[PDB]
Amino acid sequence: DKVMAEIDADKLALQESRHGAQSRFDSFNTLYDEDVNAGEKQAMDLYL
Amino acid sequence: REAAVLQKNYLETQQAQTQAQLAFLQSKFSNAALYNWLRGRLSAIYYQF
Repeated sequence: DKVMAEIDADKLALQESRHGAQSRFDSFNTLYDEDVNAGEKQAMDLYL
Repeated sequence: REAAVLQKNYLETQQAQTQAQLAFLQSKFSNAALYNWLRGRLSAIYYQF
């Protein structure tokens, strides 16, 4: 029984790793989906 | 850690049961002492016979 409970707590640890990997992927995806910022595009236009 | 503590309790139970078996082998009537006395007495009677 305690062996099975150890398996359960290890699964909980794995879920808590997966949540942070998910948040990092979502943050990098929403960083990638906007190539330039509004201020970055403004600075490009001002240089031009 | 709690699983390992339960394992140590299991090993203590095994030691207690082996001690109980050793106490039974000491305290049984047909132990080694009875057979030692039987073979000595019977060797004496066998030689005189």
